[PDB]
Amino acid sequence: TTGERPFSDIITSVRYWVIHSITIPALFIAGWLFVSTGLAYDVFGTPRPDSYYAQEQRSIPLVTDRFEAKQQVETFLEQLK
Amino acid sequence: KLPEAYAIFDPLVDVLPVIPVLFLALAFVWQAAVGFR
Amino acid sequence: AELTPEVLTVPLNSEGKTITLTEKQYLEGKRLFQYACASCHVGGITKTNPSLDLRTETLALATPPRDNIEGLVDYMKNPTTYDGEQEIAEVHPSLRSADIFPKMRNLTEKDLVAIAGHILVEPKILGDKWGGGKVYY
Amino acid sequence: METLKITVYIVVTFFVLLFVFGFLSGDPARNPKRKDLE
Amino acid sequence: VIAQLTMIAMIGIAGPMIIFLLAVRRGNL
Amino acid sequence: SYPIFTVRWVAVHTLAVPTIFFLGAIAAMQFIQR
Amino acid sequence: ATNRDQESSGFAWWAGNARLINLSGKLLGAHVAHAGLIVFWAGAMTLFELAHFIPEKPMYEQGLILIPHIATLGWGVGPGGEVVDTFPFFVVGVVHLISSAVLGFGGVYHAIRGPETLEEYSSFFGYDWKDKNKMTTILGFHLIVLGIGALLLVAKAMFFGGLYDTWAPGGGDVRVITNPTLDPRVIFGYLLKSPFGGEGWIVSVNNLEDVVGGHIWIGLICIAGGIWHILTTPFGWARRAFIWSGEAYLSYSLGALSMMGFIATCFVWFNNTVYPSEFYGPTGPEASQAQAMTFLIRDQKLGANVGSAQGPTGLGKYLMRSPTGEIIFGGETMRFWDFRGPWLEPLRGPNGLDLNKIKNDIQPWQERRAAEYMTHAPLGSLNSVGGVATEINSVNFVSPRSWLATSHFVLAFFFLVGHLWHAGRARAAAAGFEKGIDRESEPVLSMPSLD
Amino acid sequence: ELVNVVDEKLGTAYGEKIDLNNTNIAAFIQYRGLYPTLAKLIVKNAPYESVEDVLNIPGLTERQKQILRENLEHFTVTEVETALVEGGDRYNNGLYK
Amino acid sequence: GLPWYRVHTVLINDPGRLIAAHLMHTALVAGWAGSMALYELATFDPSDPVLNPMWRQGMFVLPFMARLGVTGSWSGWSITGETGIDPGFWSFEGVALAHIVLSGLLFLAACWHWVYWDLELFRDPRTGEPALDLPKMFGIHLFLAGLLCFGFGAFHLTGLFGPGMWVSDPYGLTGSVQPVAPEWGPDGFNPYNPGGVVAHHIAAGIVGIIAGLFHILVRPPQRLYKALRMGNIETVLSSSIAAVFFAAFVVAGTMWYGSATTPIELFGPTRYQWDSSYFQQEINRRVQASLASGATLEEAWSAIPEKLAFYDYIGNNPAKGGLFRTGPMNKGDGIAQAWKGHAVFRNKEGEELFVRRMPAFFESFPVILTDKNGVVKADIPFRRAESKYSFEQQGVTVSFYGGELNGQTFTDPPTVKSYARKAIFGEIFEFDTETLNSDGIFRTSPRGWFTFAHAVFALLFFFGHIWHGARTLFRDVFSGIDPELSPEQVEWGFYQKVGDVTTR
Ligand code: CLA
Ligand code: CLA
Ligand code: CLA
Ligand code: CLA
Ligand code: CLA
Ligand code: CLA
Ligand SMILES: CC1=C(/C=C/C(C)=C/C=C/C(C)=C/C=C/C=C(C)/C=C/C=C(C)/C=C/C2=C(C)CCCC2(C)C)C(C)(C)CCC1
Ligand SMILES: CC1=C(/C=C/C(C)=C/C=C/C(C)=C/C=C/C=C(C)/C=C/C=C(C)/C=C/C2=C(C)CCCC2(C)C)C(C)(C)CCC1
Ligand SMILES: CC1=C(/C=C/C(C)=C/C=CC(/C)=C/C=C/C=C(C)/C=C/C=C(C)/C=C/C2=C(C)CCCC2(C)C)C(C)(C)CCC1
Ligand SMILES: CC1=C(/C=C/C(C)=C/C=C\C(C)=C\C=C\C=C(C)\C=C\C=C(C)\C=C\C2=C(C)CCCC2(C)C)C(C)(C)CCC1
Ligand SMILES: [Ca+2]
Ligand SMILES: [Ca+2]
Ligand SMILES: [Cl-]
Ligand SMILES: [Cl-]
Repeated sequence: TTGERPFSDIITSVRYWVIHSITIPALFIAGWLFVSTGLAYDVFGTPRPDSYYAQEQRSIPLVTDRFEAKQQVETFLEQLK
Repeated sequence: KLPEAYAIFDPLVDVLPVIPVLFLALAFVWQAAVGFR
Repeated sequence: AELTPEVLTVPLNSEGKTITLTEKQYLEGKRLFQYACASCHVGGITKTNPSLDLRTETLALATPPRDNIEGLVDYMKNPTTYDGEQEIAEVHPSLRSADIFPKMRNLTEKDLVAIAGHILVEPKILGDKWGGGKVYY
Repeated sequence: METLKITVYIVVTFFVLLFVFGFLSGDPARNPKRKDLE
Repeated sequence: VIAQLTMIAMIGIAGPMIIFLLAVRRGNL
Repeated sequence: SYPIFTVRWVAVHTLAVPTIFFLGAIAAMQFIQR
Repeated sequence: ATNRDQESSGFAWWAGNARLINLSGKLLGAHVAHAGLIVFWAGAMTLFELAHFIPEKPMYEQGLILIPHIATLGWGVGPGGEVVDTFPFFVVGVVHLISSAVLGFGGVYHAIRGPETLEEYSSFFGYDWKDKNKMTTILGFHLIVLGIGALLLVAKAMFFGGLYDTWAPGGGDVRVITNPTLDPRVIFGYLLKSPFGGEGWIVSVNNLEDVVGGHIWIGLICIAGGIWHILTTPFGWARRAFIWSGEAYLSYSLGALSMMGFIATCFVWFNNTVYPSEFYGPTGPEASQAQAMTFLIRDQKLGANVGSAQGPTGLGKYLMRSPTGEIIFGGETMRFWDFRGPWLEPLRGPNGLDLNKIKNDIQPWQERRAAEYMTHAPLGSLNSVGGVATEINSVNFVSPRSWLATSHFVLAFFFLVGHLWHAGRARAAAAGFEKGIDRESEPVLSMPSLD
Repeated sequence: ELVNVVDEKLGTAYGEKIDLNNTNIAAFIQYRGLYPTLAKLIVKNAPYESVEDVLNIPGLTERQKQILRENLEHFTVTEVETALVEGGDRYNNGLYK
Repeated sequence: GLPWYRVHTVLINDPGRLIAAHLMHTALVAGWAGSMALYELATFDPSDPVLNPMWRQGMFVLPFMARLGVTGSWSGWSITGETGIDPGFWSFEGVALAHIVLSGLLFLAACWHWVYWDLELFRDPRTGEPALDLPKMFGIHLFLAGLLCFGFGAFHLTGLFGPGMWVSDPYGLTGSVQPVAPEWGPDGFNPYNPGGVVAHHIAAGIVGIIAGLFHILVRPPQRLYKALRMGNIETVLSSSIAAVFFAAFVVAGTMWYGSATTPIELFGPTRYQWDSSYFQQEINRRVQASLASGATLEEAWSAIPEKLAFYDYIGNNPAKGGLFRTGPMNKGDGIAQAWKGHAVFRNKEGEELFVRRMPAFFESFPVILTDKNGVVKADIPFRRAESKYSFEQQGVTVSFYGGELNGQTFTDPPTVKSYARKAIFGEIFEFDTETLNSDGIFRTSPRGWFTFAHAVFALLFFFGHIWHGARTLFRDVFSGIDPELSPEQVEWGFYQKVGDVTTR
């Protein structure tokens, strides 16, 4: 053995579950709210179900210029009215 | 659908077929409780 | 893009009248279409007769015209060949042939209206894909 | 073509009988340890 | 949907419950 | 008798807190309707 | 606790049930509790299917496998396989589910409470694997039980309402079988037929008279064999041929069940008599043939002379000859010319498909059936998206024939693996080297060198 | 000098209109009232020396004659091309969706 | 005895025979260079630098001779297409001969060092054992390399004492060997700037001299000597192999993307010039400028150089070849004879139509014509029965401007289609397919083959590096691990630090 506490002692202890009945659900809920508040979309720039196309358009907003790519994308986002 | 009188049991009936699988899972709970000796 | 009321607005008749379908109506239409029609009409084509599709222009050129709610409901009650000449209920699902096509048995008038609505709205969304077949998948 | 057919049928039968009577010929006893398995 | 999840939880718990009861009462596990 | 915060602890954690959160986000996602 | 650890039993937890080999009471427990699991599944699954059943939708559109089995027996259905009464399905499900409580009760009892071994309790129920006579006796009892079951099928068919006959004149219907085939030349004629194309061995059984008469034969054979084995002990040649142990018998049964599994796979894939397409959907062959039928009809309506229509390859676009000359559907469905189905047979003449009948005699019901089957071909994705692998999402469909064929091929295969595993192990253990080679007495070390 | 006759035929009226003597039957779906009844009679009674000859098909109703007259502007005739009419390709030309 | 794959290990403690072996290797490589140059001279047709330059002819070493200023033959021709030039001794032939002679002399030297392997020079004066002082050898060789690099930059490439290097216009039309001044500003690190190559060699040359002097004069730190096993020649093998696969990946890269040292007149155009339609853009620019100065369409297109048009053709794209499609590009599409001219497609309404070009990815490609805005107007249908866009329906015609076919118009659909099929490849050329029995299938250029060979070799040399690094660092255990290995060294929690026995 290497000197750290055995996993089975830790995860079979009361203290562990006292800590983690708090910490695990908290992280789970934080992730849930990361999605349900829509923040994930804003952080990563992922389209919501209503932001893939403008109402009438059927053309993909494909990036076509390396160095003005940022601007091209911003423009694509504006054309979503 | 089941006969009208039994309708209140639809949710139970929905879950019943899965029960045999839980028996296999039960074998492991049991074995975990005797430390897989 | 969104499923706007405008999109859900389709011709009710050949006389210039439209109806605006509700989102619930559209989803119901999709559901009933899947239920009764998609076995043959998946994506707007016709597997047992690919010469005839469900594109709006095609329905428009059928006799009587089928590019509207009333026409489609009628087709679902009393289907005809594309020229209107022979009645085909006997080899095509309809209320009239619900005895031999049992999935029509519980379709209501409201159901048929929903189906017709799905059929007219879908091409407004999917474009060439609807009735396009594998080329456009 | 019949002659080829008969020839093959006889050959196949011959080898199949070899296999079956062969495995019937005290096969469990043909091992390097415990022979009395009857 | 709530009735289904409730039946599942009762039936699903029943086994571990049997094991737990026997473990508590020094049963013939 | 045993230390609590080890290199092992750090490793376990950087693999664990993120996955818990991620799984919760995914589960949030399962209900999103177009 | 007797033997339930590795030190005492010699078996690890993952081979735990091997600890049961010589404990007839707990082993009986295991078997009875398991039978309980099987019956439980039949019941719960039946009730789930019924709860989910929309009676006007075709069964095969609804992911059903048990209700089609009940329906094939004539229960709950009328003309064209239409559901007239769902109550018999309910009865079957309920009664299975209730019986499973009983089997479960006895199983749990014998497994944890009852006598661990049965030999000191009773000389009738106790047994030694190595006791050949007792083995053939119990074997005999079970043979008699199975024979009785087959006669229960015969009874249902002949005296208690009949069976669903897809081939019934004027259309598929429940029919009482009054003249089962008893002629041994026909019955065992099936056993002697090629398993290859256009023959198909027992899978080719195409009428209920043959099925029923066959079950009369199987019933009597099984009862007679049961009596035989109760009244006899294994002959010398058999004694010298086999390994006589629990694991060996297990291996034999595993090989048998594997074989049966493969047979069932082929049965549900090709046979549309004991698996009526009204309930199970069209077979692959059936649906391909149905496509050819459908477009022959469409194009003929438009004015095509289908008998004289030359396809791109030189072969008839709609109709061609089989290798022995029969008129058959063309295109790729040329491979499926051995297909037979009630919707198609009226167009069949002495030389195969009859051009005059095709021109004049195709009924709207045939067109309907061909269209339905063509559009319910047994193709679909694992997530149950119906149609070819390139089809878009739309149709929630995987044919029951596919579920049952795939499932039973997987199970039959793993059961062949099980057979090899246990037959080999039983051989090694009987010979005494299943645990490895004796270092002081390694057989190869006493053999001459190969070169 | 070797020529692909179908491509060549696309340079004729065959490429602009429904050729009553050559075009596959599904083309009649393009206009109101032609498919399948009139389409069938037209293909069955081909070839025609002129477009207006379609009007002389036996057994036609007055309504049918009307539809045909209304759609003559959409029809043409060119020489029968064996490659397009053999094999029953006018009824099924191996094209679906 | 020794396994087959270890036969050369006999040289490890034999500096003289190792030197002999290196001499033999060098002799082999130089002999290869001479032979290759002679074969290429025996096969090379210098008669058309425009449509049959070296890179169409599968020439591999000829472009490298050309790159550094060898452009003439004793027979009187030059690769730039001049006549009556006197290249002096250093023609292609003189170079080949020189390499052959070098090869021979090296062979003889190899013989000498092999026979006389036991020189006192190779023995350590203290132990009397064979020994090479590798760090100092490194200093000496680094210094020498520095001097050579510097000299190469300052005299050869500058033209101060030497011919300079191959340079061209951005479209590879007027390439020649020229003196190049070093670029000392940041554009010297622009790969397409030759002056950067010169400044590189001067500066890196000086740095090599300095660092070499350092390594001659300053001994390695004991810690580095121990860590890198600097007494073991196989460490030198390991790091040299690493450096070499690095250099090989670099030259593969500059060959594929192009640089001032991989000119398109010597190695052919890049795939990217096709990808971005680089030459099409320049051609269109020149044509527009001609039209704006009052030229007719005919005049405007006739003013386009054949060489430029030839660059705008996919058969010269190095990404159109095949691994087993062997030999010169000419063996594929043929020996280019002439530009047919620019094809202009038009429909019956007179609208100009444009053929969709084949991307490098596609072995085959459909024929599709759109208007200026990308709307489809014509194509070659696969299925005809529902064709709407056939050339015949759309009355597609083609008119040629410039080249052999200047001023001609074709209207018969077979011919128009034929030219459209050729138009998918860009500008259209007449080829001699008979001379070489060309099979009509595109082959890659020397740019492609160079890139391939060097990327593969670099990748394999990564393995070489790994292997010899392993052998160096694990020399003590390569016949196997310690027979009396303590299970305590391997079980956990016995030493606080792994391997360390003084941490019990
Ligand atoms: C079909 C599934 C099946 C069955 C029927 C059995 C049968 C049995 N197992 Mg098991 N086993 C299985 C799967 C199964 N096994 C699997 C998958 C594994 C691997 C994890 C093992 C591993 C295993 C081992 C390692 C061992 C056994 C042994 C035993 C036997 C004694 C168990 C015991 O002592 O209970 C002790 C447990 C309890 C008292 C807890 C309660 C258990 C009961 C039966 C649960 C009943 C629940 C049910 C819902 C109640 C319904 C009642 C209602 C009808 C009124 C017993 C005959 C043992 C044996 O060989 O002994 C000689 C043994 O050592 N098995
Ligand atoms: C494979 C089936 C099977 C077998 C071989 C046994 C064997 C044994 N059981 Mg039993 N048992 C079983 C199933 C089985 N059990 C089930 C399902 C239950 C739950 C109801 C029980 C509950 C049970 C108890 C509670 C007890 C036993 C005990 C006994 C033993 C004495 C039985 C006797 O004396 O019968 C003599 C014969 C009769 C009493 C008449 C039998 C009447 C039968 C039921 C007529 C119907 C037969 C029909 C063909 C069954 C078809 C069922 C099919 C559809 C599945 C014996 C070892 C006893 C024991 O072990 O003592 C320590 C004991 O106390 N068993
Ligand atoms: C599950 C039911 C079952 C089981 C396990 C047994 C098992 C046993 N029976 Mg059998 N038996 C049964 C049912 C069963 N019987 C029935 C229903 C009957 C009445 C018809 C008989 C009649 C019977 C008799 C008359 C005899 C046995 C004998 C035996 C024993 C040796 C059998 C053996 O060697 O087979 C291996 C099979 C052979 C050696 C036959 C030849 C093998 C050929 C080449 C295989 C061909 C099949 C192939 C796979 C393809 C199938 C299709 C084919 C028909 C074309 C054995 C203990 C013998 C015994 O010792 O009695 C005490 C014996 O003489 N049994
Ligand atoms: C850097 C190395 C290199 C490069 C890039 C070229 C490139 C060029 N040379 Mg050249 N050549 C070379 C070395 C090289 N050669 C050498 C060393 C020789 C002496 C033999 C020649 C002799 C030569 C001649 C005689 C000719 C050329 C020609 C040409 C051109 C045609 C290329 C061709 O078709 O290759 C084809 C390449 C292949 C088919 C790839 C071979 C791949 C091998 C077989 C893989 C082996 C796999 C291996 C066995 C796997 C082991 C597995 C094991 C580890 C488990 C081309 C411009 C020709 C040209 O057109 O001149 C005008 C010409 O005629 N070359
Ligand atoms: C400068 C480059 C270089 C040098 C000097 C060495 C030197 C050495 N290598 Mg090493 N090696 C290299 C690159 C190099 N390697 C590379 C790039 C790799 C990865 C592919 C390897 C992989 C390697 C292995 C795996 C091993 C060595 C070993 C050896 C040593 C003995 C070689 C021998 O006896 O083979 C004798 C070789 C033959 C009798 C025939 C080889 C035939 C080859 C495979 C095909 C034909 C090659 C062709 C003639 C060469 C064309 C030139 C090429 C550059 C295009 C030796 C010290 C071995 C060693 O360490 O032993 C203890 C050893 O095991 N090398
Ligand atoms: C899988 C890759 C790999 C591996 C396993 C090795 C393993 C080995 N090499 Mg190394 N080596 C490698 C790649 C690798 N090398 C590369 C790519 C080079 C460049 C040519 C070298 C050059 C090299 C030399 C010169 C020497 C070794 C030696 C050694 C050995 C001692 C370990 C060492 O020195 O590490 C070296 C450390 C590394 C490979 C890690 C470098 C990490 C860099 C600095 C991170 C850079 C981040 C970057 C700046 C981010 C920007 C990215 C950009 C794209 C935007 C050992 C056998 C020595 C030897 O063999 O002794 C016996 C030795 O002398 N190697
Ligand atoms: C990129 C980014 C970066 C970094 C970040 C990171 C690092 C992240 C992390 C995090 C992570 C780390 C993630 C998490 C995870 C995982 C998941 C998402 C979950 C899960 C699970 C699962 C689902 C499992 C299941 C299954 C299998 C697999 C196994 C067994 C069986 C089962 C069925 C159970 C930074 C910021 C610097 C900057 C920029 C950007
Ligand atoms: C041995 C053991 C094993 C196994 C166990 C078992 C297998 C046993 C069994 C059996 C079973 C199988 C049990 C059970 C269940 C059953 C019951 C409990 C019955 C009842 C039913 C009900 C109650 C009914 C009601 C109904 C009505 C009638 C109508 C409709 C509706 C409803 C559904 C409600 C294990 C693995 C654990 C391990 C160890 C040992
Ligand atoms: C109901 C059915 C019917 C009838 C049935 C039948 C009558 C059948 C049968 C019976 C039988 C008759 C079956 C079988 C066969 C048997 C077996 C399965 C065999 C095997 C054998 C063994 C396994 C052996 C092994 C080995 C040998 C080879 C050699 C030596 C060693 C040993 C012995 C080990 C029909 C189809 C008409 C119709 C449908 C329904
Ligand atoms: C000695 C004498 C003489 C002579 C010299 C000589 C006569 C010369 C030479 C040299 C030579 C004339 C030889 C050589 C070279 C060649 C080689 C060395 C090559 C190799 C090859 C390689 C290695 C390749 C491989 C492979 C294959 C084959 C193909 C593909 C892939 C690869 C490429 C990888 C003199 C008068 C000078 C004087 C001095 C002395
Ligand atoms: Ca929505
Ligand atoms: Ca030729
Ligand atoms: Cl269409
Ligand atoms: Cl086909």
